[PDB]
Amino acid sequence: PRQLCDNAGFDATNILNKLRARHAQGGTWYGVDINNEDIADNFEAFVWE
Amino acid sequence: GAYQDRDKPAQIRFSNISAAKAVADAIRTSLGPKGMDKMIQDGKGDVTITNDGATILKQMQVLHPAARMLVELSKAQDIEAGDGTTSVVIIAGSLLDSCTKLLQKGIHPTIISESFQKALEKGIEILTDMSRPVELSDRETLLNSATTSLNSKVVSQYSSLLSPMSVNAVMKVIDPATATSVDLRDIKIVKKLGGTIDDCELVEGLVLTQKVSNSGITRVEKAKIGLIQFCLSAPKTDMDNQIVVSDYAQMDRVLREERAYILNLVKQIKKTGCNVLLIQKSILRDALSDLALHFLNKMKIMVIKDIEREDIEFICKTIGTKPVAHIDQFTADMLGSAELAEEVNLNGSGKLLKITGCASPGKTVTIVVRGSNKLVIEEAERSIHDALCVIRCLVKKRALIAGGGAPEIELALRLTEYSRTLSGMESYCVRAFADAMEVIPSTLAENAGLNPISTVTELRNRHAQGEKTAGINVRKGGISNILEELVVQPLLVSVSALTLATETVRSILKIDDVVNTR
Amino acid sequence: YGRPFLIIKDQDRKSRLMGLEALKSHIMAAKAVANTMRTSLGPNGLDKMMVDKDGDVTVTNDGATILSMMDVDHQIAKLMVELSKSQDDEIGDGTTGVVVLAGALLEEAEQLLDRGIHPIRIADGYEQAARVAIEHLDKISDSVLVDIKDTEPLIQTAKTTLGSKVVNSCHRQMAEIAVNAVLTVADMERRDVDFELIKVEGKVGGRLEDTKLIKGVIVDKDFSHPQMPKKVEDAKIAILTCPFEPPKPKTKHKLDVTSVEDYKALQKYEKEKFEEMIQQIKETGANLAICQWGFDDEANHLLLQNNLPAVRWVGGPEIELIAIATGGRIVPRFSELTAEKLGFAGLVQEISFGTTKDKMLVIEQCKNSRAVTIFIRGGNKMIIEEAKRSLHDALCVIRNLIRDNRVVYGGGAAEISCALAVSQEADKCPTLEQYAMRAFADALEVIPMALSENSGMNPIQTMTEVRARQVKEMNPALGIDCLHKGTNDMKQQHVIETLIGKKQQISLATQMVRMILKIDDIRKPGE
Amino acid sequence: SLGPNGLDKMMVDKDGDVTVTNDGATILSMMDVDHQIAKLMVELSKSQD
Amino acid sequence: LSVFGDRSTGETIRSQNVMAAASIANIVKSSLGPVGLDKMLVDDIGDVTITNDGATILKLLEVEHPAAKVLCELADLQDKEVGDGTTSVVIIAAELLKNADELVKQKIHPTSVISGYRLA
Amino acid sequence: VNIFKAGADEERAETARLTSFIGAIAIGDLVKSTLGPKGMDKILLSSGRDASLMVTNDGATILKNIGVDNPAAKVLVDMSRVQDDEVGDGTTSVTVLAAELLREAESLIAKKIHPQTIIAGWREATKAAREALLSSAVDHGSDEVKFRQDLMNIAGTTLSSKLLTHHKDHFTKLAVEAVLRLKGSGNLEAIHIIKKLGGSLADSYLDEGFLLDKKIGVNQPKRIENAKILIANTGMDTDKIKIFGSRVRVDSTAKVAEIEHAEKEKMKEKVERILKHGINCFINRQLIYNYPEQLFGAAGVMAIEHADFAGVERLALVTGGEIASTFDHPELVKLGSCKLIEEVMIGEDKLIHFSGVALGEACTIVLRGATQQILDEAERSLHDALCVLAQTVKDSRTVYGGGCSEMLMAHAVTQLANRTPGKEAVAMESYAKALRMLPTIIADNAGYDSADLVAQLRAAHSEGNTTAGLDMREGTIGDMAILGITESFQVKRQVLLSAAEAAEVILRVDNIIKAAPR
Amino acid sequence: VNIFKAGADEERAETARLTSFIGAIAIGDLVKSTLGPKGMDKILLSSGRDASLMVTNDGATILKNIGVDNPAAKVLVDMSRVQDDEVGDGTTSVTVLAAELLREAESLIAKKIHPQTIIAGWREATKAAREALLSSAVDHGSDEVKFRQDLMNIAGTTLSSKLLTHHKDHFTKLAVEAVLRLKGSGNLEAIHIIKKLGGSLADSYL
Amino acid sequence: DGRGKATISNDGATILKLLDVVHPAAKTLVDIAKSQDAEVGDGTTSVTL
Repeated sequence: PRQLCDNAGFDATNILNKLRARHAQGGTWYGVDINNEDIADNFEAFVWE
Repeated sequence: GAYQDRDKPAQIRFSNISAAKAVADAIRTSLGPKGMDKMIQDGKGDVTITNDGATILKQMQVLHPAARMLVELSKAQDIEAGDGTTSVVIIAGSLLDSCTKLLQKGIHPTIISESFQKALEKGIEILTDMSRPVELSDRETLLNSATTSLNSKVVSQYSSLLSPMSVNAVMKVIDPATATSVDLRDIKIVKKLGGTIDDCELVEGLVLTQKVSNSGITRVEKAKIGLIQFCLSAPKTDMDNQIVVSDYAQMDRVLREERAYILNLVKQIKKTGCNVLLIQKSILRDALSDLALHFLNKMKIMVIKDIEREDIEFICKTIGTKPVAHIDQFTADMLGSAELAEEVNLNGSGKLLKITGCASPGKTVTIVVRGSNKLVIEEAERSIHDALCVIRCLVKKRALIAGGGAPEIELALRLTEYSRTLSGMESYCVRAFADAMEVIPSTLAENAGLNPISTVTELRNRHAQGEKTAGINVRKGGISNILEELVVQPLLVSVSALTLATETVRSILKIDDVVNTR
Repeated sequence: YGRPFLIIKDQDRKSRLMGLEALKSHIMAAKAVANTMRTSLGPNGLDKMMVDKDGDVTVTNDGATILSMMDVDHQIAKLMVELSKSQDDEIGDGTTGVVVLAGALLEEAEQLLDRGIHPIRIADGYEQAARVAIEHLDKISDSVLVDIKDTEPLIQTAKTTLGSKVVNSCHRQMAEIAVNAVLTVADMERRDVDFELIKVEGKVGGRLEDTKLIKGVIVDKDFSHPQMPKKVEDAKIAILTCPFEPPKPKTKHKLDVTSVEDYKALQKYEKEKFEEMIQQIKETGANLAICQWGFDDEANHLLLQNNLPAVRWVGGPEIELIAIATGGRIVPRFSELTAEKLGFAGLVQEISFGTTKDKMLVIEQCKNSRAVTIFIRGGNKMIIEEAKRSLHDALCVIRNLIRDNRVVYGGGAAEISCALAVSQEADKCPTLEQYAMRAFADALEVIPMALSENSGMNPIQTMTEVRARQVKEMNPALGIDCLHKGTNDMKQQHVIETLIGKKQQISLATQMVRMILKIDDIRKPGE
Repeated sequence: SLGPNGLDKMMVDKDGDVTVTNDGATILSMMDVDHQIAKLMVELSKSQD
Repeated sequence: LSVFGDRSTGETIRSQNVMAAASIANIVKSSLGPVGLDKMLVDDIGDVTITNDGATILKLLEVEHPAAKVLCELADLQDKEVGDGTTSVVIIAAELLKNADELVKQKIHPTSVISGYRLA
Repeated sequence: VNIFKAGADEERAETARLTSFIGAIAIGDLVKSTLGPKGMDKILLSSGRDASLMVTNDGATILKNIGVDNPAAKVLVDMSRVQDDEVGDGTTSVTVLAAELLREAESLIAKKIHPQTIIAGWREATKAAREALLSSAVDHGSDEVKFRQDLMNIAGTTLSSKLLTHHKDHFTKLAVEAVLRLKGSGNLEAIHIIKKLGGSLADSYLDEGFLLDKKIGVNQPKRIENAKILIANTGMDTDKIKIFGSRVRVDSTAKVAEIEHAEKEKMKEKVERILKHGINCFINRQLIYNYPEQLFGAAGVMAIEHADFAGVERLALVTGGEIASTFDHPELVKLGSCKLIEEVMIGEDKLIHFSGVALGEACTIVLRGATQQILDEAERSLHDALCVLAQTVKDSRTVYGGGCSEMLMAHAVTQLANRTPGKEAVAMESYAKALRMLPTIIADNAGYDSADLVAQLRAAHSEGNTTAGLDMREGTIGDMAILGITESFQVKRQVLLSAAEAAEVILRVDNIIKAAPR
Repeated sequence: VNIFKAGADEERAETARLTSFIGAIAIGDLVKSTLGPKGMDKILLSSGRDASLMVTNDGATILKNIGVDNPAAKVLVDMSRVQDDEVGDGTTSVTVLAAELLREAESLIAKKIHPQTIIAGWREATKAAREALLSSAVDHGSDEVKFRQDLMNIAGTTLSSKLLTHHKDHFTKLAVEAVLRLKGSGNLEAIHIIKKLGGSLADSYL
Repeated sequence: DGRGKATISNDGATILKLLDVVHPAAKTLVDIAKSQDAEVGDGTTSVTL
């Protein structure tokens, strides 16, 4: 995620911190969303590998 | 219609513009509260650190002439303002970029220059309109201006202590009434290696980098100071002279009598009551003789050799003591007095002279600079000098502007609406001009790590009713009322920047071709 | 700890430029290409002259050729060269300005990067803008589908596309030439045409106006035997690939004559076989013959003896052009040759075209021929080659029109309206892609500017007036009066262009520059 | 170089200096000849002048 | 666009400075603490000089890269002020620089790091 | 057979002409860009001098700094140097006109007429042209109103080719006042041109008095009112000796000591002789020893040391003092008187201000601006302006420029071409076309339609509208007297005469001969 | 920034025109001497071929054997080659006329009119000139007397530029008889041209 | 390449193939790039990171 956000030109520290906090409890598939520039349930966003 | 036969002029113009823009972007990093300094290694083998643009460009050995004009521009701005050298050169770059745009935009450069003149007239009018008159007597606003200029170089490290340093120094050197342009050379700067930048100190007095010459006297109290120019040695005439020895008593008569002559010298010196001696360079001929040093140390007189001729005026201004160049004129009337004078010991053994407290308060003042790295010390003194310059600028015009690019976006907005009002291709010119001014906030956001375009656009939108008080804030990382964040720079800074840049861009547009010479 | 180490060999000389510096360098290079190309656009445009490595020269306006002959070294210059090649051999002219679009777009892209916009969003916005542009373009398209038999909408189109090449001297005539040729060789039931059926042929000499299409095939050989009659009225044609020689099975073979009578029989056979083949060709009812390969001189005479002129050493493609033009077949033996396979034509006549040089052969076939040739004449070898390339591009554009029968009036009005539509959408853009929109519009705005610049007019007064008119009125039929005629109605001026042309041009340029933005890092090995 | 209708010469000095003149003596003087009889003619003109 | 030399920016020069600092650190990393093992220098001509005091080593070691010269001068100053810790101060400087860069190597804005360091 | 040494050439009558004419035309078209009110300007850069470069518009400097090998080009360069020595601008004009003369003469050589006839015809046409020009002159004697009006017109005209054009009125006032201060003296050295960075070019100005770039002595009074001034060349720090070089041989150091003493009293009594004039301001070009200035401060008399011969001259002119020596007879030396002396600082340095001067003979212009290149070219431009304007004062006649006068010349020449009949008439028409080519080039660099403009102007002149000329702010024909686009008769006269001589000498060449360079 | 490989150039719109026009004018004035009934002729010598050399007056051969680097000059050379392929002489005329065209066009560029307008105007003038020329033609059909008279006139005219001028009448009879022998066949190969030393040029005959 | 043939790539494994590595340890990483390329696709980039 850090490289993703850096190539996205974001403050990946805010993204990472929110990521860890939300991802301790709130749902498995939260992760970086490029266009919304913050966390999203990418699984429902259909980012499927 | 008319046909343009040649294309060499246009191509050379383009080359110059590209060079200027490249130089601008090279400088672009070092700017603003988020500024990042550079380092240059001399081909000689010297190394320097710098964040100020003028020193950067002077260390540049630029090849392409256009950027050499840019360097000269920065030199002029520094000899006028002190910071904004970065700002003025970056404005130059953006202006020439829009000039390119206008060149493939087919408009002849002369019309561009005239429109630019109209643009700068509008801009100067707006800038004069927006400022806040501020009396020189208000210390805190002075302090805010200082810390505004300071927190852009490395010395932001101890900004909190360096700002009162500078402001107090200037207040002590100015006349707080005449509002003249009090000279900076009245401020003495001392590069003393070692120590900590925190340990930088003000000396309300006189400091000499030279070392004592008496072995035994280090501290003197209630000392009376006297500065003497005529040498203390065997009398050697301006024109060629020589003692002839042919006889018997000649030997001892000589020896005894140069002793007697030196004795008369020193005895009169004491009879005046002086206890601290100052002697200038006399490289042309004999300096202070050793025997006279023996007498003086015997009579317990503080003594110093090797005073530079350029320092004499500063010294006499500071300690209030006119020199003496002949025995007779040396009289207790002219002996200056100071509360204390002695040789401090720092650097482990790097020893320095201080003379604190003088009953005749000279308007001048000195600064002691400390720190570990030699390079960081040089950068610190540069920044302090810039602080003094900006304070002097504020003295020149008792007007104040909140910094943080807000004046510039104000300028962009007003000039854009002005261009919309004014018809003709000059309208296109002025629109380019405003888009050129748009750059500084963009750079501020970039070095702030914020989304530049979104921030700039939102800041314009705010500023549509969010007048110059509001602007880009670093500490909060967003847009707020900068004035309440206490980040303000004098009107003269950006005014001079705009004026100089405009004249240089007009001159550049006049250029068409470069001819190699012999 | 601190010590140098080898990562990539030649580590000293493997240079590298990365990030924004690299991008700006690339944009500089692309802009240099754009400036080199700008002057070649428009009827008022000026063309280039190239110097071959081997010291040969070439004057041309076709941007594809311009970049092809170029010896570039910086990579993205190569990318633009390949760009132009692809665009041309897909469409035709337009390469007159495709790289121009590329360069202006990349320039304005750099304008955006200076404001720190990340390139990827720029690429995405440019793609959106391109889609909008093409959909507005084909909304405002005119069509020639509803046209009557397409005689001179096609003629007008050729007239347009030839306004850029020096062959414009009699370009009316060459317009009729191109349209007649393609209409003859078109397969309307398929919507294609193979240019192999088109025989481009330029022989130096004479005027330029002398250039003439020949409903037939022209062959670079004279008659096999000089004494044969120069003209033939009938055109009973025979097409043969077996050389007029005693047959030799190409398996490694050779006879073993032993006796007196053996050799005598072989000697008899030698002339008997020639007599046999002569009788065969005569009884076939043919009048004229063509052979792929050389002759034995003896059969050459005997053929002369029976009033059957023929041609020797004819290259393949020319041969099959003969066959299709005459409706004949290619026969591999004398024995299987019959009258039905014989080719027919109206008139065949050798031409001593050159005043002092060897001759040519023309077949003025008179029935329908799915093949045709163009014969180009003029005073310069270079002008000959330029005519070749120009006419080839004209044929390409008419072919494209066959592929799609809807066009747009040229003169820049099209992309002008495209830019206006883009600007209109830019208000419902929202965020940062908005700058991408207005960016792409302003960049696209270049072509009218370049046209006017080559027109010597003040470019921007003209283009502003154009925008004002095309806004106040709804006609997307107002470009730039390139040839100084007081009407900006290029529809009346007939300055027209295929939808496919501009559409492919803009989409291709969008993808190309999208990749150009897509790159950041370069590692050049030192030469 | 002879005659009122005549045309004069312009010489280039070794040190890059220039000189325009019609006086044949100067013409030969400034000349850097090497073939001997050229020198003899130069001295001829100098003497005559 | 400067003759007679190129320039390096951003990540490259940051990593270069850290690389030099780590080099200088490893030069003396083995001479500190009650088990420190001393250094010695074959000069160029045999006049060797055994020493474990770091500042002496740095002074007698020729240096060309700028930041390394900065560290050397720091060591000299420290010696002028304490006498030991040239055992230590160079290491401290290099390690702090290393980790500070490691923060910056990600994105982190340098001036924030500087303020944090001042507070520290 | 080989005749010269190796490295020597022989080009005869084809290649010689070809090379000469290529060089001449190259020189011409090299500088054509700089001429015209909308003209351009050049960049010249040193080979290696730390890139000593001069943005320049005055053609004379351009030819001075360019190294040329083709001898004819070098002849032209010297021509321009001389012409600049005479009038300042038109170096541009002279070179370009000569170049077109040569090009068109080459065209005639293509017509294959013998060059001698060309020379004769050109001489005749030049005579006719100069006569017609003289017939077109306008004097202005006692008519001070019209005089000064035309004077500022001359300033505005000649100035409007350098970068200062966008401030034509300002520097016009500057030059007008400056030269009017000269009271007819042609010594431009009475005008000092000080240049220092900072501030806009508009900030450049003329003081009411005089300025000096020197350092005050030790603390003599900084400001002086009702100052009495005395000037001398008697060196002080070079202690006055008796040049032959007598020795001093003495038996005892008592004697050398008293000799030192006597030296000091001798200096002191010279100082007292100085003071007996009762003069509070004293200066000298020589360096002054600090013991003398100590004596001066004892008298409280301010003294400025080491102001060179130029400064001494300017002070004498502005203040009326008679620069002196030995001070032996005070009644026989006329002192200098000024209202007030004070120290002002400009930009960075404290300067010596001389307000309220008895004599307006001298003056000095402050040059504020942007670039050492900008300032340098402004300096050069003002120097040229002052040159031409002084020439105007010496010869109070004017000529209507804007190409108009030159087209009158061409018209008269063409008229004489008919009375010629012969081959010379061809060269006559040649000369006329070459002359007319100048305003063509002007309007060309002005971006207007040259072809129609020149034809219309010739039509007007052949009609007789001797006043009709060219407008450069709209590109049309107009009344020059209304617009005052005029210039000194002597300028154009030198232009024509020098150009004709240049054409004569160049065409007379028909062989170049280079000795081998050393 | 460098774009091409080393050893590649880029001359744009000033130096390109300058070099092209210098080459064209050099080519022109290189051959002007050979034209005219009192014209001159050239010597061309091989670099090394045992000094294979050809005294020549026909400009086409002159341009054929000269090696030229300026591309425009090479274009002109090919032009002359083609024209010789068409008529034989006037290669002289064609090259010289083109050269003066270019020189005078350069003079116009000095007047600073856009080249496109130059091209259009020249096209118009060329059309007018060709039309006027066509109006000035004179036919000679069945009038065998006047025909043959004009034929020998043509021979005398074109011949009077090479060295054979001082024998114009003789070679005139030669060529007249030779071509009249062709019975209208344009195949010059029917005319063999044998050359062998000895005897005066007057001794040459049919 | 040294042959002058350009080659752009986004798949990291292709790039590493082009970057002919001399240092030994990195050859292992590039080999991992080949392995992942033959196995599953993008993220060869991610693999190396």
